[PDB]
Amino acid sequence: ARKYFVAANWKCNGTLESIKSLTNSFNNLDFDPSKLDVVVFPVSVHYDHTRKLLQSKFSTGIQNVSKFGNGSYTGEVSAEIAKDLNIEYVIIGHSERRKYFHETDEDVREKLQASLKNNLKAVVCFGESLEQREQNKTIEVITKQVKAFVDLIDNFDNVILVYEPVWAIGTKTATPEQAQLVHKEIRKIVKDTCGEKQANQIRILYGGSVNTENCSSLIQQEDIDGFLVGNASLKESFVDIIKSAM
Amino acid sequence: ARKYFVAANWKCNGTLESIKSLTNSFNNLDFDPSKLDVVVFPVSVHYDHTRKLLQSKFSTGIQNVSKFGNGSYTGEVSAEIAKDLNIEYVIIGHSERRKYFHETDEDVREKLQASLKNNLKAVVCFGESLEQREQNKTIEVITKQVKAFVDLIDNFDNVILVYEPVWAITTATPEQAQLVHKEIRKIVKDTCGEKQANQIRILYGGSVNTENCSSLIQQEDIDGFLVGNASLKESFVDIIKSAM
Repeated sequence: ARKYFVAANWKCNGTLESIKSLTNSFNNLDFDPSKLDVVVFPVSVHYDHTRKLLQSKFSTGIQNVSKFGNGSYTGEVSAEIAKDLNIEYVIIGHSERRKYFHETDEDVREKLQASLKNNLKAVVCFGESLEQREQNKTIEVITKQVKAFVDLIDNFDNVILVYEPVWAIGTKTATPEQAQLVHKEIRKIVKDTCGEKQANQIRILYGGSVNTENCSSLIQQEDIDGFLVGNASLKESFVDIIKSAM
Repeated sequence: ARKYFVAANWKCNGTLESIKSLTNSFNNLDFDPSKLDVVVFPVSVHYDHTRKLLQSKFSTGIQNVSKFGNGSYTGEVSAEIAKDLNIEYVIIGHSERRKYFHETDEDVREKLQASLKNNLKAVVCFGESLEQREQNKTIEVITKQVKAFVDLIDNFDNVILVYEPVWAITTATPEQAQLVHKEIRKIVKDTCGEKQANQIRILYGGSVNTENCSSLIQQEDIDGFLVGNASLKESFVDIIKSAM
């Protein structure tokens, strides 16, 4: 049914040289992009270098997008600009942006609306805190977070959800069964808010700590459709993680 | 004599095509980079395109930089990364970032620090609100904003100040701007020394266009500008000329 989706969030890391080396390793993997989505999210200033280096079987995107259009928004990258550059994907709502940059559910909603308007595909992150989990609020928190934006989705292939177990960020970690349980609940939320067919198509990624050791166990879960990978994505062995989804 | 510095803040504007024509027009202007600094600040994803297209007489920079180093800061660009790419300049503390993204004085201080640590050159922005101006607090506010970071400056060619009359963003007269600029230079002198204060460029960051640019730059203490909408136009070259 669902096409699996493996994403590398490089976060704020890299040099021109490190990228050349890593993309080179990545290019050695022969996968079929018609069957699997594999997306790399470099730093904005690294995007051109990275895109040029990566073979086109690899999709590419950026780690954040403006909630505003073009105009007087110094330091921001608009969805129109991304579209002009053929930047395919954007990450929205990463826990780090919510933490450091005070991004809200409202910002996430705006960014999503902007991205969709400009025919961008969106990878939208959410998840609950340790305290929220301790107080048994996980479902309540996620439901609010999803409902913040979910009504905007028209094409359920073009928005991809990520569950971040923010409570884990260390410490840690969710068992694969524990993630699966959350992913199943997220899909129910989509089903009841959007519709069953829609909930059945949408990809839901695990956004916790993923590595060569746990990826197979994670992808095997019924409602886990892929991953947004952090530190492990900075390593040549990331290809092994992609392989788990092949 | 201070070397004049004219900057294009493209803000969140451009396409590959528009930049291609705009840079070509700019390239037609014959100027000597040893006599003035002309810096272009494209959107981040436009940096390589712009840098390639612009001839070397033009300097380039980015519109913001992280206060954090490399690491788990999704969506940020580190000073280290900018250094690796030989991105020469960064803008810090622009009023838009203060307004929309809640950037503080402390943020500005940390951003400057990261930049200097990484041998980037910094164009640092500040200025008072309408309420602050109406309340006759302009000096108190400016002194506070400047003293937030000014002590960090280790080379007075490499950090450039910009006064943004945010109050007027809905202008300042050139005479009004000149008085603020002089006041800024006096704060720098008070904190950094006289020779240092004489050396540092202080730019006007209010609305600049081909009409008003000469009137501003000819003021004793206004050393150039950080230019907005006008910098998106082929006639931006006429603004540069006011500094030539």
